[PDB]
Amino acid sequence: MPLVSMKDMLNHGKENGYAVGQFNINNLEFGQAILQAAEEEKSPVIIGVSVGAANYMGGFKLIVDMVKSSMDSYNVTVPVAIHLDHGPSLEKCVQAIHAGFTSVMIDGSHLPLEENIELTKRVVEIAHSVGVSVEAELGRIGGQEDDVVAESFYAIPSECEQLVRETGVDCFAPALGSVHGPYKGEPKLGFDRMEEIMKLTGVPLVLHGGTGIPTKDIQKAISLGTAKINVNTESQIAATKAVREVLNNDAKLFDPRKFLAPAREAIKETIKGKMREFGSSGKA
Amino acid sequence: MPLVSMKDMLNHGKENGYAVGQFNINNLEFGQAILQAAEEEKSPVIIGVSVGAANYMGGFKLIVDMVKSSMDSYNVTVPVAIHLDHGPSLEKCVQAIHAGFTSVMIDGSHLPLEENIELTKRVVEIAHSVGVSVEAELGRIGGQEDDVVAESFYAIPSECEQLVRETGVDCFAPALGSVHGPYKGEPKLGFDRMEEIMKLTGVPLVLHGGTGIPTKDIQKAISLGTAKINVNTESQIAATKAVREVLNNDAKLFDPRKFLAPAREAIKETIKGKMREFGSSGKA
Repeated sequence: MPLVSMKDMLNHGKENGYAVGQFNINNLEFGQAILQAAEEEKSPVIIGVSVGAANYMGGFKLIVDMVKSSMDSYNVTVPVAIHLDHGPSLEKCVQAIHAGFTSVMIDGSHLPLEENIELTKRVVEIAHSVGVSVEAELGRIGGQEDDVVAESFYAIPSECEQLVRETGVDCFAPALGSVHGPYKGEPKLGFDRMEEIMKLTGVPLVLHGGTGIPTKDIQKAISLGTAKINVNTESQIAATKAVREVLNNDAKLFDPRKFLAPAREAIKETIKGKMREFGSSGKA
Repeated sequence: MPLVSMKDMLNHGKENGYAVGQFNINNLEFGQAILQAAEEEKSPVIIGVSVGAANYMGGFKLIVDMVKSSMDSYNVTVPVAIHLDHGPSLEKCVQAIHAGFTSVMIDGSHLPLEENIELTKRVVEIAHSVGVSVEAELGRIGGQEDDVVAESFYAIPSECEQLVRETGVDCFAPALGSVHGPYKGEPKLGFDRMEEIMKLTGVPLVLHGGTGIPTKDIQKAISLGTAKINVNTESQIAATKAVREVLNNDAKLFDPRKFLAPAREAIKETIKGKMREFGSSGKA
């Protein structure tokens, strides 16, 4: 019943026209919500961890132990991967792998293409010694404060062809108009480039900034080889709304469990919704 | 640093005129705050766990795993016990011990003396097979519901003498006016009876209902052999006020960690104050 890499689940997704969601563990409470969503939807799932979330929770190894303890406690039978989101360095990837992560994203996208390929290739060499999956990136994900995405931040498909051939990465994140947080207007996704990058790379693609992409775009991204979609802030927002609401309705409430339990129910419903939109439901 | 039973820490307390606090882990990140409070105060500490809290967090084994993982990642050097609070049955004591609990309270105080004695003796037999410490009770702790504490609820000292002698428990909780949650007014602790119970039993005594027990009352309980004092609702009340405040002062906050972080800080400061008040600061 144990943890798995993203390799088999993203290939099964690419083969059958669906996407696995990655949902980031914000804090320890979230972890349980993500697993019971996946268990209830008979969905594979990817638990994303940021370096910042890891610092908040007490490290990579505590998060692995707690996901493994939770899978045991809730009888989780669906495929679960633990993935380092936007890993900044070889050192952090090694540390995440040593802690028991099953997957890493080495984000070399801020580097020159050759430096990115070198760094990525070194992480792959490590990861593939021990059954770990690797994600890499080209181009740049919109920041919340950036307004519309500069055309210069879009991945160039011929660079994507080279990076994936030269590194051996299992899956690839081309930045094609994605943003972190609320889309300012319509999402401007480069579907023609996505199709090219799909065709040139032959690996499962990854869509960052899945919060606010409508079923039309999601369904289009999946048709063009997207097998992994990252949804983070939608869950954070559903959690905090649920807390604000129970505090505002009941001034006497003093047991944190009475505001954490509604938070958990909201996170779980958000995630089940996405597992249903992505077509991961019933695939486990 | 391994977990330890309550045996040595409560003896050191009794012998030097201080008490060890029990702080109940309400949810997974209360645990962090309790261990950080202990480490910073160089204090022993007891992490209390209810059956209700274990049900919320995913069971006894997951809680023990998480406490050990946290101890490991925050380099905890102080003595830490994990104690089953008001254990309702031999079955729950066994399930807690099997999961790695170092201490149980078997609460037979609603049964006839002779049944409480027999139940307690059976749990001691099990617990003392594997270096687990045991707490028992006579008389009954009130609730904010019934206000004034009936005299029929106070432990009878000759019954305390018989139960402790017949069972071999390590420590003992006499209900002597304690209440869970807030006091109607001033607490009516039976200190003459407490002193008698200390002399006739010769084991460290436990004070339940420590939330909102004035300082003089606490200091007097320690002087008459209370070496363990349970504080729960104070910490719940401090976490929830920090959460209300931060959400009230920022309408656009959406990242749960931004409300969790000051909750953790309010808990830790609450628990540090208790550790100075009981005198366990500096004792580790």
